[PDB]
Amino acid sequence: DRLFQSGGGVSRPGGSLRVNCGASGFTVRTHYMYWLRQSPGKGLEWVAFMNSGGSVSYVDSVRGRFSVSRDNPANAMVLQMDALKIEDTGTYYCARELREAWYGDLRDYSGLDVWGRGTIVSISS
Amino acid sequence: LGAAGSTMGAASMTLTVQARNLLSLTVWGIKQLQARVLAVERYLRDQQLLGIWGCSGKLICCTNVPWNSSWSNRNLSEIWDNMTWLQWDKEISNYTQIIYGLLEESQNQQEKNEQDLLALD
Amino acid sequence: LGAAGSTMGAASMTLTVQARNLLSLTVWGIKQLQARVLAVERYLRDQQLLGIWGCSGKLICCTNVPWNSSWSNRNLSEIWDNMTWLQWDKEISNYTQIIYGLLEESQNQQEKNEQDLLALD
Amino acid sequence: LGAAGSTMGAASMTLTVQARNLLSLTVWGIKQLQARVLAVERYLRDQQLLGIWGCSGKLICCTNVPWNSSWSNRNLSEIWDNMTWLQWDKEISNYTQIIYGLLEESQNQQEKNEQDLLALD
Amino acid sequence: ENLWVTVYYGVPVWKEAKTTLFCASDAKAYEKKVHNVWATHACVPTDPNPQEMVLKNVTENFNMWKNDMVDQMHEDVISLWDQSLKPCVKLTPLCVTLNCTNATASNSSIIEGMKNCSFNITTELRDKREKKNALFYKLDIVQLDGNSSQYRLINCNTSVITQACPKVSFDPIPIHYCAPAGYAILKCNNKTFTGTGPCNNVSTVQCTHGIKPVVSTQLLLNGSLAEGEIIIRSENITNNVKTIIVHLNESVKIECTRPNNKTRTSIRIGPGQWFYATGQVIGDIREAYCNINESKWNETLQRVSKKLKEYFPHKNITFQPSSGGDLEITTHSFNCGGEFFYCNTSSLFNRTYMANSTDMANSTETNSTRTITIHCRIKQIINMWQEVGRAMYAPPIAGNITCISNITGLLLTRDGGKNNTETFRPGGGNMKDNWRSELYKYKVVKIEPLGVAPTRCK
Amino acid sequence: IGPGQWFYATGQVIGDIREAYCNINESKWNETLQRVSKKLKEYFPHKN
Amino acid sequence: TELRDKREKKNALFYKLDIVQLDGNSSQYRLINCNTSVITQACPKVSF
Ligand SMILES: *[C@@H]1O[C@H](CO)[C@@H](O[C@@H]2O[C@H](CO)[C@@H](O[C@@H]3O[C@H](CO[C@H]4O[C@H](CO)[C@@H](O)[C@H](O)[C@@H]4O)[C@@H](O)[C@H](O[C@H]4O[C@H](CO)[C@@H](O)[C@H](O)[C@@H]4O)[C@@H]3O)[C@H](O)[C@H]2NC(C)=O)[C@H](O)[C@H]1NC(C)=O
Ligand SMILES: *[C@@H]1O[C@H](CO)[C@@H](O[C@@H]2O[C@H](CO)[C@@H](O[C@@H]3O[C@H](CO)[C@@H](O)[C@H](O[C@H]4O[C@H](CO)[C@@H](O)[C@H](O)[C@@H]4O)[C@@H]3O)[C@H](O)[C@H]2NC(C)=O)[C@H](O)[C@H]1NC(C)=O
Ligand SMILES: *[C@@H]1O[C@H](CO)[C@@H](O[C@@H]2O[C@H](CO)[C@@H](O[C@@H]3O[C@H](CO)[C@@H](O)[C@H](O)[C@@H]3O)[C@H](O)[C@H]2NC(C)=O)[C@H](O)[C@H]1NC(C)=O
Ligand SMILES: *[C@@H]1O[C@H](CO)[C@@H](O[C@@H]2O[C@H](CO)[C@@H](O[C@@H]3O[C@H](CO)[C@@H](O)[C@H](O)[C@@H]3O)[C@H](O)[C@H]2NC(C)=O)[C@H](O)[C@H]1NC(C)=O
Ligand SMILES: *[C@@H]1O[C@H](CO)[C@@H](O[C@@H]2O[C@H](CO)[C@@H](O[C@@H]3O[C@H](CO)[C@@H](O)[C@H](O)[C@@H]3O)[C@H](O)[C@H]2NC(C)=O)[C@H](O)[C@H]1NC(C)=O
Ligand SMILES: *[C@@H]1O[C@H](CO)[C@@H](O[C@@H]2O[C@H](CO)[C@@H](O[C@@H]3O[C@H](CO)[C@@H](O)[C@H](O)[C@@H]3O)[C@H](O)[C@H]2NC(C)=O)[C@H](O)[C@H]1NC(C)=O
Ligand SMILES: *[C@@H]1O[C@H](CO)[C@@H](O[C@@H]2O[C@H](CO)[C@@H](O[C@@H]3O[C@H](CO)[C@@H](O)[C@H](O)[C@@H]3O)[C@H](O)[C@H]2NC(C)=O)[C@H](O)[C@H]1NC(C)=O
Ligand SMILES: *[C@@H]1O[C@H](CO)[C@@H](O[C@@H]2O[C@H](CO)[C@@H](O)[C@H](O)[C@H]2NC(C)=O)[C@H](O)[C@H]1NC(C)=O
Ligand SMILES: *[C@@H]1O[C@H](CO)[C@@H](O[C@@H]2O[C@H](CO)[C@@H](O)[C@H](O)[C@H]2NC(C)=O)[C@H](O)[C@H]1NC(C)=O
Ligand SMILES: *[C@@H]1O[C@H](CO)[C@@H](O[C@@H]2O[C@H](CO)[C@@H](O)[C@H](O)[C@H]2NC(C)=O)[C@H](O)[C@H]1NC(C)=O
Ligand SMILES: *[C@@H]1O[C@H](CO)[C@@H](O[C@@H]2O[C@H](CO)[C@@H](O)[C@H](O)[C@H]2NC(C)=O)[C@H](O)[C@H]1NC(C)=O
Ligand SMILES: *[C@@H]1O[C@H](CO)[C@@H](O[C@@H]2O[C@H](CO)[C@@H](O)[C@H](O)[C@H]2NC(C)=O)[C@H](O)[C@H]1NC(C)=O
Ligand SMILES: *[C@@H]1O[C@H](CO)[C@@H](O[C@@H]2O[C@H](CO)[C@@H](O)[C@H](O)[C@H]2NC(C)=O)[C@H](O)[C@H]1NC(C)=O
Ligand SMILES: *[C@@H]1O[C@H](CO)[C@@H](O)[C@H](O)[C@H]1NC(C)=O
Ligand SMILES: *[C@@H]1O[C@H](CO)[C@@H](O)[C@H](O)[C@H]1NC(C)=O
Ligand SMILES: *[C@@H]1O[C@H](CO)[C@@H](O)[C@H](O)[C@H]1NC(C)=O
Ligand SMILES: *[C@@H]1O[C@H](CO)[C@@H](O)[C@H](O)[C@H]1NC(C)=O
Ligand SMILES: *[C@@H]1O[C@H](CO)[C@@H](O)[C@H](O)[C@H]1NC(C)=O
Ligand SMILES: *[C@@H]1O[C@H](CO)[C@@H](O)[C@H](O)[C@H]1NC(C)=O
Ligand SMILES: *[C@@H]1O[C@H](CO)[C@@H](O)[C@H](O)[C@H]1NC(C)=O
Ligand SMILES: *[C@@H]1O[C@H](CO)[C@@H](O)[C@H](O)[C@H]1NC(C)=O
Ligand SMILES: *[C@@H]1O[C@H](CO)[C@@H](O)[C@H](O)[C@H]1NC(C)=O
Ligand SMILES: *[C@@H]1O[C@H](CO)[C@@H](O)[C@H](O)[C@H]1NC(C)=O
Repeated sequence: DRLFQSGGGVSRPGGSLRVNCGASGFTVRTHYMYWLRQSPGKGLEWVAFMNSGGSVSYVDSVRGRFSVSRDNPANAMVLQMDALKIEDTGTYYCARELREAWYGDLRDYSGLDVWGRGTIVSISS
Repeated sequence: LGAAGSTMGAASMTLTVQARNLLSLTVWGIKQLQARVLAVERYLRDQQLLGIWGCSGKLICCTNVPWNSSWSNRNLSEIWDNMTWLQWDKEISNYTQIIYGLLEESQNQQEKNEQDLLALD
Repeated sequence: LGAAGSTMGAASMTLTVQARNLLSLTVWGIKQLQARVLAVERYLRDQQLLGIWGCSGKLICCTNVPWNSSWSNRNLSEIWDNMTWLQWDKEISNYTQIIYGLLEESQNQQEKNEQDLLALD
Repeated sequence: LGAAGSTMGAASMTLTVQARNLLSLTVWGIKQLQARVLAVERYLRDQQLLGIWGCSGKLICCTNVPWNSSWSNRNLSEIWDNMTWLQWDKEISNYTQIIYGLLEESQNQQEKNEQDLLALD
Repeated sequence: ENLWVTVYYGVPVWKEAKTTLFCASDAKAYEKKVHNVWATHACVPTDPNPQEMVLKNVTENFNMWKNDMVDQMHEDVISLWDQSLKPCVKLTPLCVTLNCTNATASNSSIIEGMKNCSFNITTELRDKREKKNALFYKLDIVQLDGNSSQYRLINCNTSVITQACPKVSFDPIPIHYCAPAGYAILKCNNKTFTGTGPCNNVSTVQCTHGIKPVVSTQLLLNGSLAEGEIIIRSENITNNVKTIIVHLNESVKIECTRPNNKTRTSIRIGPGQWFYATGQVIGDIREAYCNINESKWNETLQRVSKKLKEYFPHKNITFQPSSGGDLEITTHSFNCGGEFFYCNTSSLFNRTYMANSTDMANSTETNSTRTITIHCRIKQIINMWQEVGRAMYAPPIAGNITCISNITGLLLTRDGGKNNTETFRPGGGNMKDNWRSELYKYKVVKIEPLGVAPTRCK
Repeated sequence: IGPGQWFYATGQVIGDIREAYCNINESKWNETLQRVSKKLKEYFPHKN
Repeated sequence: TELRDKREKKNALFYKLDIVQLDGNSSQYRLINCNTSVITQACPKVSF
């Protein structure tokens, strides 16, 4: 399995950007996927999560501004980002998680096993 | 539905109107079935009263039964001119059953017997 | 109800009698519905057998179907004089279905076709 | 059941066929009742449409209603020769309701009124 | 030049319509006086005669992807499985702190969590509680949110768990379907019907053949065979979210077995209640497995690929094992012998197919001696696909288990991307796509016997 | 309470304390009840 | 709850008019209706 990313780039505050995350060896649409970001020299932080079912949860700080969508023909996800702020500047990562939830109910948990190399996003004036 | 307050002669013009409307999950389920079956039962009762009276497919049918003056003394003009069927039914209610009894056999069953006798060898 | 033990000719005089009586909370509720619907079904089956046979509104109807001597050899006098419909039905039971098949189309459907042909241009 | 793909003239020969088949514990119990009552309701609706149209006991009946050329321009030969009732119904669907409205009273109710007038004094 | 109105009654004319269909059963009764099978299938009018009538010069469209009856079938299965557990015992007094070490019979190594799971049970005077023990297959046990010596039932903080009752053990019963009066069931009767478009071959029946309520994961089993060649049906082949259906024309025998035995034991609960569990295990340890004919599998999937490349009329084809999620969507689940099985099928879809490169077939694989073998695990507590929030427990079956089945079809999904090529892997999950795989031959219509036309009379 | 059962209750109360109340237009109430009385005295066609 | 062996001490608030003093020490209290009738919680989807 592998993940590969594209997009990101440069934007003024209030602009819009978009990052693609495509998979190989497995399809996005049937796994647990995570969007995270890391500001330079700082730690990782959660951004978005999409379950196997396709429902998405957002962290409060980007709700109403970030949106994730499935691109099944491309076997990928897309993070669309609008109303960009300075705080959104950093390196973004798309990742796959392996868990065990038998008959719904869970028993076992590995963590994040597949990690994309990250895309750079810079919001500046 | 709309001729009630009218005179009998007037109301007679529109009868198919009623003919159309006479017919056609544990709280209401039993209820709906009871209602629908009751509707079927009443409609078929009326159809059977026709079948014995003849006049099966005719909303109006005229037949050989003489009318009793003792049931009412009123003139045809008076009865068809300025009265509603509501009032008429009220007056006739008492003799209604006797009328039904006479009309059921003396009219139609004598007819059937004598009719097959006519064609009889 | 009261002519069974009588002779066929006698029993024939009283037929509307049956005609009147042929028709019309979790333990009995389903039961009542089943019974009422069954009654409706049987009555309508008979009505449909008439509708195909014609004779819709006539408890007696005579029509162009010749009788087979092979079904029975008995005299009309013998059959109508001193026999109950109970016994008659027993003898005819075997050919009843064939009789129904013949009477259903050869009599009435040929009639309909040839009749509209008569009025046809 | 077996004349659908046939031409209208052909299909007309066999109609009693449909006439016979048109009619006749908590999971299915309610279901069976719903189905049977629905069947009764549809059959009686059709019977009532006849009763208002007349033609009660006749699978074919011809009556005084002129046909509109605007509903269709096709020849009788063309319509009865090489078409299925499926297609015919599709073309007539739009004017079906108007046809029913006209046939329901202008034909049969005018008939009843004028007929009793003829026998009237 | 006279054209008057005429009416006909009894016209052979119909329309597509939504309605309710009714079950019909076989002559042999269940004879167990159970509400959900006997009073639901064995009390239903039996042996309907499919005196089918073929129709000359008739054309009709059949949409198997959109129809109105598959839902009812889903509906009935859910209703039955709900009714099944109505009268038998709940296990609420059981989900308690479990003290379970790991041991086994003669030599411990295999458990895998089962042996001597101990628990306190108060029975039957509600004052004299006793210490009992029993074995539960490891995958049904969770570690308690605390000390590792403590364990819990898998589902008990979340849902109610019920034991299945011995008279209610449900095996497939072929269900026929009948329409009410005024309604008719039509079959496209084609040998190459793909599930859409017009069909120049129509007949009608008063009754459909029996279809068994078989619950399945990926593979299609106990099913009917295609008449001609293997047939591939998809709502939209170019859409990547649409499940692909493979209907074989030749069955493939699969043989599964649980070769060990288990001694059934019972712990009383109260007045008419007992929890059934595994006692001693006898005697040798082997994992349950399944066996397949290599060559048949092989030629089969080859023809599958040759037919599949039609819908993607281009570059080569690749199969992959399952990808991930709950093993439900990744393994082969079934219920042979009343116990529930999950087989890792990854070894089965590890092939590729090229164009004209090489076709060495002198092999004839080998003297009927290359049986493909696959490992399986089993379980007891079942959150059936039918519902969430109500788990079924299953009692162990003493002795061993054999089960033999026919393989008839496949439920695949796809993936776009990789280089220039197409990739597929077993999909499944949706129960309806099971039943949609056999109801695809039927449509229901309503009969409107009133019609009008011109004639020359008056 | 158990597998699918929970009792719902009041936790912390926030933040200031006022008794629940209802508000009405005096004049409308007033003219209203006056007309009510004027109509009522018909059925008791007498003293106040 | 929920292992029917590990009972816990909880607390919550009930509007006073719903509480009665127990037939004994004033520190003890009882639900208003519970010696007499069955009390049921209303379910969120069924709010009518
Ligand atoms: C279609 O799908 C089903 C599901 O796997 C398969 O049906 C199985 O078929 C086998 C063989 O016919 C059945 O095995 C038989 O079981 C009988 C007992 O079953 C009853 O009792 C058990 C508890 O003991 C209940 O759980 C069960 O529900 C039944 O109530 C045995 O009596 C049989 O033995 C008889 O036949 C053998 C010879 O075969 C004799 O030697 C014996 O003396 C005896 O006469 C037999 O063991 C199995 O029960 C069926 N399961 C189900 C769920 O129906 C089909 O194989 C499958 N077909 C295809 C093509 O896929
Ligand atoms: C449209 O497609 C349908 C098929 O879906 C087809 O209907 C089938 O027609 C064939 C030939 O006309 C039928 O074959 C025979 O039919 C008789 C009675 O219908 C059966 O008794 C026969 O059974 C014996 O013969 C078989 C060999 O022919 C044996 O294999 C069998 O074991 C019996 O010994 C035989 O089936 C067939 O029955 C029907 N289908 C059904 C369900 O009845 C139709 O002909 C096609 N044509 C058109 C123009 O649409
Ligand atoms: C209870 O279960 C444990 C866990 O399976 C059983 O013992 C385990 O045996 C395996 C097989 O070797 C051990 O895994 C590996 O062992 C090697 C050394 O043998 C070690 O170097 C590896 O790091 C790895 O752990 C496992 O450690 C071992 N666990 C324990 C706790 O001993 C055990 O036999 C079962 N039965 C009991 C404890 O009664
Ligand atoms: C059973 O179903 C198959 C398809 O599932 C039917 O095959 C269909 O046959 C018709 C007529 O032969 C085809 O129409 C033709 O299309 C070609 C173009 O491909 C055109 O050149 C012809 O003039 C004609 O229009 C139709 O395409 C074909 N179906 C498909 C999906 O291609 C078959 O007729 C059915 N009946 C049987 C086998 O008895
Ligand atoms: C199920 O359907 C398959 C797919 O059609 C049937 O496969 C048939 O298998 C035979 C045996 O290999 C094939 O014969 C070969 O045909 C090719 C040309 O097609 C020829 O070049 C070879 O020399 C050899 O004769 C046959 O072609 C093939 N069918 C087709 C359409 O190619 C299989 O028989 C069916 N089985 C059942 C039980 O329905
Ligand atoms: C069956 O599936 C195929 C492939 O998924 C469908 O074709 C695709 O349909 C989508 C939706 O209409 C097209 O997306 C559109 O792309 C244009 C490109 O400019 C864009 O402007 C639109 O906003 C929209 O995103 C897609 O291009 C098209 N691709 C191909 C190769 O046809 C087809 O519609 C499906 N058929 C049915 C009946 O659902
Ligand atoms: C179709 O059935 C054949 C029947 O054996 C299976 O393919 C077989 O796969 C085995 C193991 O990969 C092959 O053994 C290997 O052979 C190669 C030379 O071909 C050798 O370099 C390896 O060291 C090993 O011995 C076997 O030859 C091969 N036989 C054939 C006839 O293909 C397999 O089960 C099926 N094919 C596929 C693609 O799954
Ligand atoms: C309501 O009552 C009046 C009077 O009783 C009816 O008046 C009749 O009106 C029709 C049409 O206008 C005349 O032809 C009659 O000669 C009137 N009769 C009398 C006695 O005035 C009126 O028809 C009644 N309405 C209905 C619906 O019956
Ligand atoms: C019972 O049987 C006797 C004899 O079979 C019937 O007697 C008939 O009586 C009527 C009226 O009294 C006469 O007109 C007949 O001539 C008698 N026939 C014979 C053969 O005696 C009597 O009618 C039968 N009762 C019923 C109700 O049918
Ligand atoms: C199917 O279609 C053909 C042609 O449309 C019909 O052929 C008719 O066959 C009958 C009896 O063999 C002839 O009397 C007609 O003259 C034929 N008509 C034509 C146009 O060929 C055939 O009847 C149709 N089948 C059905 C059941 O309707
Ligand atoms: C589960 O049962 C085992 C088996 O007895 C308990 O292990 C015992 O623990 C006590 C307490 O330390 C020791 O004194 C015994 O020697 C142990 N016996 C064995 C055979 O290991 C274990 O404590 C139990 N777990 C509980 C009660 O939570
Ligand atoms: C049944 O419950 C009893 C009571 O909690 C358990 O026995 C206790 O076990 C602990 C740990 O081993 C001891 O410290 C206590 O002294 C024990 N008390 C009594 C009264 O036995 C027992 O382990 C439980 N057994 C099962 C099978 O659940
Ligand atoms: C497993 O597959 C092989 C080949 O796929 C089967 O071999 C068959 O053997 C019979 C007997 O000579 C031949 O008539 C068949 O033609 C062979 N099949 C094929 C596809 O060539 C073998 O029978 C299969 N095993 C079982 C148990 O059926
Ligand atoms: C009438 O029945 C008698 C038997 O009682 C028989 O003798 C006679 O031949 C029959 N046919 C007649 C009288 O034509
Ligand atoms: C009958 O239909 C034909 C079309 O086939 C048409 O030419 C003709 O005018 C129509 N009317 C007749 C023959 O009166
Ligand atoms: C009937 O009305 C429908 C709905 O407007 C229309 O689609 C159809 O073309 C009409 N047909 C005729 C013959 O008027
Ligand atoms: C039980 O809990 C205590 C509390 O911390 C812990 O020290 C001890 O190791 C636990 N025992 C086991 C077997 O987990
Ligand atoms: C086609 O098959 C060849 C080997 O035969 C393989 O190397 C190649 O990747 C495949 N290409 C496509 C586009 O499927
Ligand atoms: C299964 O049980 C039967 C009956 O007790 C016994 O004869 C047989 O040997 C057992 N088989 C295994 C594999 O334990
Ligand atoms: C149990 O095993 C024996 C021998 O291995 C075998 O004869 C028997 O059929 C098996 N029974 C089942 C139900 O698997
Ligand atoms: C009621 O709750 C909302 C949301 O927690 C809070 O903003 C508001 O101030 C509260 N009002 C009072 C009167 O407590
Ligand atoms: C009527 O109203 C007067 C004041 O206006 C009051 O004093 C008196 O008690 C009332 N009397 C009666 C009989 O209602
Ligand atoms: C509790 O009961 C004892 C028994 O008489 C009594 O003395 C004591 O005052 C009581 N406490 C309260 C708070 O009522």
